[PDB]
Amino acid sequence: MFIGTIILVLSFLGFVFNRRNIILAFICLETMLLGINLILLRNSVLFDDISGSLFAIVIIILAGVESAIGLSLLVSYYRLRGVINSYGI
Amino acid sequence: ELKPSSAIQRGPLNKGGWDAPHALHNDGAIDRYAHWRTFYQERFKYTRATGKSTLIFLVAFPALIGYVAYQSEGLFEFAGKRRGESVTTR
Amino acid sequence: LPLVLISLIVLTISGLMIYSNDSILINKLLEAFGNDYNTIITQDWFNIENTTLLTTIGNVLLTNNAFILLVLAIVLLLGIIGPISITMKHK
Amino acid sequence: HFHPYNTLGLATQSAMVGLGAGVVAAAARNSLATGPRNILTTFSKSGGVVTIFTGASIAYVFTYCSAANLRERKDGWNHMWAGAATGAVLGARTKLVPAFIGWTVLCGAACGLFGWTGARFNADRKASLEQSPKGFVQEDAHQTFWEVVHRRPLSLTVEQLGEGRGINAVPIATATEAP
Amino acid sequence: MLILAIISLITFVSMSKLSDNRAIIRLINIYLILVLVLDSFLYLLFLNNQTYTVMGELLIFNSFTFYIDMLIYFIMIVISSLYGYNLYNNNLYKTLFEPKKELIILFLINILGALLIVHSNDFITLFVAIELQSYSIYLITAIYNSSYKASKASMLYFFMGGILSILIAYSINTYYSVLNSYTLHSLDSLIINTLDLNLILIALSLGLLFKIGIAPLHKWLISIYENTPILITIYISLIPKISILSYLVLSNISINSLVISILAILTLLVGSVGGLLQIKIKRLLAFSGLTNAGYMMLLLLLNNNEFSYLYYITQYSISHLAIFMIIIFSIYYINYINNQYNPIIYVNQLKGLIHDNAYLVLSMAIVVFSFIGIPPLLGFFGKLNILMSILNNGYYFISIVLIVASLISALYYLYLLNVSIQDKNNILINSNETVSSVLSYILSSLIILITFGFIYNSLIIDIFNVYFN
Amino acid sequence: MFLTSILLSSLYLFNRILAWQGNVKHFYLFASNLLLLFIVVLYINFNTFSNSFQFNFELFNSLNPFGLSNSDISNGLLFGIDGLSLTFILLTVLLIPLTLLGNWYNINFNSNLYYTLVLAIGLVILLNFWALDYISFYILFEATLPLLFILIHIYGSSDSERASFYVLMFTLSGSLFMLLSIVVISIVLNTTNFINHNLFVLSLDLQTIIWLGLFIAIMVKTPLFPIHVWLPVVHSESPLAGSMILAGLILKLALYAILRLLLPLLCEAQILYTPMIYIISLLTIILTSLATLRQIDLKVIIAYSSISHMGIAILGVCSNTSLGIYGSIVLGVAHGFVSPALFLIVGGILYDRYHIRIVNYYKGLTTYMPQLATYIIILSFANIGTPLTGNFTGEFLSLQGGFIRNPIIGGISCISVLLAAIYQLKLTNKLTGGISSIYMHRTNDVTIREKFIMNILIISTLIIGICPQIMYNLLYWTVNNYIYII
Ligand SMILES: CCCCCCCCCCC(CCCCCCCCCC)(CO[C@H]1O[C@@H](CO)[C@H](O[C@@H]2O[C@@H](CO)[C@H](O)[C@@H](O)[C@@H]2O)[C@@H](O)[C@@H]1O)CO[C@H]1O[C@@H](CO)[C@H](O[C@@H]2O[C@@H](CO)[C@H](O)[C@@H](O)[C@@H]2O)[C@@H](O)[C@H]1O
Ligand SMILES: CCCCC/C=C\C/C=C\CCCCCCCC(=O)O[C@H](COC(=O)CCCCCCCCCCCCCCC)COP(=O)([O-])OCC[N+](C)(C)C
Repeated sequence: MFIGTIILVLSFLGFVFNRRNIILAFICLETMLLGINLILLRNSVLFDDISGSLFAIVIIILAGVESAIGLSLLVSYYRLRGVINSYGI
Repeated sequence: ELKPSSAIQRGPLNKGGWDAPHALHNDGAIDRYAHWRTFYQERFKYTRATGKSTLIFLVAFPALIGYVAYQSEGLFEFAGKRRGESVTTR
Repeated sequence: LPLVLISLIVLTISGLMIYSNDSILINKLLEAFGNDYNTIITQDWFNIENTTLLTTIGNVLLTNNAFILLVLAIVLLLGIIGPISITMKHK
Repeated sequence: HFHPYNTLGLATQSAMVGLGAGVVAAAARNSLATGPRNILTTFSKSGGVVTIFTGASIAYVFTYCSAANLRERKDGWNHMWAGAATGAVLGARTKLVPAFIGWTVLCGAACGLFGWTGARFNADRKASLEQSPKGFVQEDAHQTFWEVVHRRPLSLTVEQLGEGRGINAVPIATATEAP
Repeated sequence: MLILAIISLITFVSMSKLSDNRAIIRLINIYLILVLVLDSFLYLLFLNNQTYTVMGELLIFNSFTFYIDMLIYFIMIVISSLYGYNLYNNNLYKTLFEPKKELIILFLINILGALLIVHSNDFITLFVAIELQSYSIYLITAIYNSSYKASKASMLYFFMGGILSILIAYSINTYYSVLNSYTLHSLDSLIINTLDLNLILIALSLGLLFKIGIAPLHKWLISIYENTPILITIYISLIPKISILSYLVLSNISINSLVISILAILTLLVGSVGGLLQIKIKRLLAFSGLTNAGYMMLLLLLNNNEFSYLYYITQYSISHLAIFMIIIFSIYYINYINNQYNPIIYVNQLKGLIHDNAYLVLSMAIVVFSFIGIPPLLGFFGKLNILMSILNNGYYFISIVLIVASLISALYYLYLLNVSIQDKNNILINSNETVSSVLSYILSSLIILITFGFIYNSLIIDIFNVYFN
Repeated sequence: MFLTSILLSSLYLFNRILAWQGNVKHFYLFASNLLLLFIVVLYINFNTFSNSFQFNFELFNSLNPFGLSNSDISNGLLFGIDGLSLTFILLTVLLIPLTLLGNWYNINFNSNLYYTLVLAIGLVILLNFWALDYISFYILFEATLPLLFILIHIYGSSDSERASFYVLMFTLSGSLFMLLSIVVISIVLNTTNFINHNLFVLSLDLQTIIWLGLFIAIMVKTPLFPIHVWLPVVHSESPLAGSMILAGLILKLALYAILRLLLPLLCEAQILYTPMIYIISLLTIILTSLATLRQIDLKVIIAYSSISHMGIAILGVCSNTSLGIYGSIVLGVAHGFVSPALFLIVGGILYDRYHIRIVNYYKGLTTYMPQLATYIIILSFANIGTPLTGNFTGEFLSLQGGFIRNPIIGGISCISVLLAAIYQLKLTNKLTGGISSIYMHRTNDVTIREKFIMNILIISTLIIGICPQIMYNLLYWTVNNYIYII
């Protein structure tokens, strides 16, 4: 549970403490979902069931469609502006 | 290019009626005096006089009435009476 | 830095708190690290066909949780409609 | 009955808690700000917050435990005196006397209103309608709180109200009877 | 029959042109009306609070959920009856309030996402349905792409909703780690005694609650509500609130919760004192959303909150809906129009509205008195029935702070009237064109519910008694 | 079918008088005047021999939401009268055509709005006194406040914004605590009712802490000492009708509500706690009748006069004695006569003529208005509590009842006869005497309608002052219904 908690906490503080660009926010958000998976899949193994793996194979998909949606949101934000700012939106 | 429509023809508002002639000459000194007295609270501040009055009439005077009212509660029973009988209860 | 040095300590220790069921708040943390014990693996001969993991996911998504796959269709549908909802500028 | 409080122990615990609250609030103030700031201006442009979180936390619980010890009971009044001390700490930041007196009166009244209801932000599980005997009584039971009866006993109302005003241990007409 | 609509209309909207969008929305409106009329006999299924678990311990169908399930279609008819129908037939009113091509798709995808939470039993239906509706708010926000504020708002809402979605998934995973099951009834009142669950169940609550505007994190939602156009925001202020609040109220996972009681008090404080010095109307209106969504963590602390909740939700939804429709009417009479997406921005702008017409201010007066709990109105008994449950179950300081919050809030509700009944200097003498008939009949009906719902109060209590007990 | 047909005819008659005539001043007068013919015939069929409630009706029952109901299960809104409840209806209904008349030749701008609002906030305070639940008393205890807010805001004199906010805010702020104390005894007793609650006792620890929520709710409505912030500054910017109906009707409501709500189920929580009521009533009589002396405005003086008499009245109610109850009722019925007549004098007549209410302009009213200076003097000397006026019968019996309960507080409170003479006669001899003022052109004499109002409000004091027994036939049960001296 160490590797999942560490990816979650450190990815979270990498989300919170940026002021430099917009993409570090996206990729820290994506590694938080990885960090939740790393805890869930080991609880599937140690309890001997698939149902944590059921929630895993569902949240893979929701992380995917999340990225598709949110990067179309960014292209909306970029079309009207000229250049995505350093400080943020 | 965003203007409320050309189809309004909006006009002026009257209250309607009769211009009553002035039965009173207003005095500027009395007017500004009264405007100073009614809105007195917007400029009130705490001084030693203000604090003395607020200490007496809000704190000391209800406490004195409280002492008199809660101590002398069911003492007096002046309904009939006689001579030498108890006038109080306690 | 002085907020990170607080939040590291607090968020890690609290993220290691809820795996325990006591009510002491120091025996809760010390059950996260006090696990150096080797699980014993027995052989049971009850399984006959190689239903591995992916077979069981395909059995549970399709029978026991068919509705989650079928709402999932709507989510992937939305992931197709959304970028065309935004990034097209029709006419 | 009750148990007296360790004023020094509870005060030094609250002093440590107020220290930690001042540190985490100064860390919050650095990062939620603008302009040139570094590691050392944590306590330079701090706005004086660690004194707030320290002084309120000492004064409230010291005055609370002292008032609960010298009165030898626990009710909402101890929260009134402790909130008066907290208003004294929070009133001294603005160096003016009628401000200060107002902080001490009003914060003490607000903390006394908090203490009188139960000194809890949540509820008490027991001693409320869903988990307390309510409705009428069934027999000659001692009428507890939340309950209604039809006629109280007179020996109980004379103990509660008094023996004065109009209330008497015998009703007035059968007290004046022909034999 | 949502998906029977969605699958059909998505093929129908794929081929229709940009001019056809109004009449598409008109079709969907009438469809939802007849789904409410011809299919509302399913109340008979429950008669004694009978609950069905459907799709195999996955959805949960009871009568609380049937009422929310009916409420959402009704308010969607009122919302879709706005985009279908012209306000006036002018050049301005065509270039204002234009519905996009994919908007009517995203509404019904959001209603699918909102209904699959109130009906939800499993955690995986919870997670998939909060995701479906969170995407739909990401895209209902951003569909007016050629707006600077709307694009910035959608990008903010994205990352904040993303953090709270991972916090919910962490809580779900953690409850799975301490107990093998996902369903909430694996609790069944023997776990909670012998098991420290308080931290998990609050973090599951606080994950949804912070998505709605629980007040340490209230600053981002007010910014999104002020930045979207004035018709996206009536929908995206109503829907996620009522959907997850009826989730968290149906499944009472945080009783006696001290964190919930603190944040309830903090909500009632900062909402009622945040709306005080504010000059923008959607702001004022969104903090009125905040205090009223903070008479909600209160009932969430309770046990058996299904008269207070449901009555107050349909109160709040009618009142909410009506006052947004009032300022959508009020934009014709104002003198200054900025910002095509968001035409009235300031509450200074609707001055002298009584001299323009008096009956729109009569309507505005009954709704603003219904927000502040004035007793012959329907909004009064909502606060009355919250207080018959707060005091019933031991929350006494909560009751005093509830009262003080209502009094501080009324101070900025009444600012709308203080502005709207004043002298204007430029009165209207004759309007050439008149407002659309059905779209003002909807507001007249929503008024007469508010002003005459105490008539049927007693019938509702008897009906309620039968069908939830 | 018949009573529906009456309504379908009367709404049509209203519609056609709206169509042909422009104002509905005449039809509002006709309706509010027929209310007298109705309520007097209700007074004829009133059985005085029964403590009982005679005329009972439930509205908004389950089985019949739109109208009357006869079922064995009742969850509607009860309504009825006896005695007490009926004297104040008779106070009301003979006053509302006088406020409806009171602004006859005055309004000139949206008159149909104004008279609708005035008649409506009169009908709501009729049904205040008809009500019988705790909620049906309460749902009309603030149906007034919307229409009072808008009647002060529009049609208020100047700086009517602040007065309108005060009449919402203070009344609401004290009213929510009344709602708390109603909620508590509606979840304990499960009955909102004015009939059964003599039977229900409560624990003294429960009865103690729900009396607070009603007492600091009537502290706002009859404005006692940490309140009466708002009373003069809602008067001083009100219009004419909304000042008469405020000071004659809205104030006596909490005099009625301390009888109806508090005294018969809070019986044991009061005798511990009457000597806080004596503190608060005395230092409203001592304090608010002493701040009257230094007042530049002319309507504000009659406002604080209303405070001082309503502070005398609630130490007659809270006496737990038999003369004080009847004395406070005759105060409430006589102050509601003498006081709106004074508001016709201050902002009624004199503000219509000269439009400024500062005292300093106004002297020498006798030389050009003799038959107004008479109405200055006899109506002032009626307010002080000269006998034979009906104010003295009430002041006398209430000071006597408050002398029974605690004689030191009655002896101190007896000074109110002096303190009520001081400011009223100081005002009367500033207005009445002196050379006719410089600032003041000579305007009309007091006209036929502003005499027709006045002589009604003067005879109706003098009849009570010559015979206060003309309403003992109603009240002699309610003199007994509220005594707990075992
Ligand atoms: C309308 C505006 C007025 C505002 C009033 C709000 C304040 C009301 C508070 C009073 C009340 C709530 C009742 C409220 C009901 C209506 C509320 C109405 C509106 C609410 C807005 C809270 O009572 C609290 O009072 C506090 C101080 O008084 C105490 O402080 C704290 O003290 C320390 C630990 O004790 C702490 O360590 C300390 O930290 C705190 O300081 C608390 O202990 C106590 O719980 C009383 O409830 C309780 O009363 C007691 C009898 O006393 C009853 O038990 C009885 O036992 C026998 C004795 O005969 C009999 O068998 C029987 O009689 C009954 O079984 C209970 O059943 C229970 O119900
Ligand atoms: C001919 C149609 C023409 C087109 C109209 C289109 C849409 C009309 C939509 C709504 C109109 C209002 C209907 C309200 C139904 C409430 C049912 C109910 O009280 O719910 C109760 C429980 O509620 C609650 O807990 C509390 C809800 C509190 C409501 C607060 C506001 C109420 C005051 C006004 C509402 C009543 C006004 C009546 C106007 C004549 C459950 O009972 P139920 O689920 O079996 O009732 C539905 C049966 N049904 C489907 C056949 C109708």
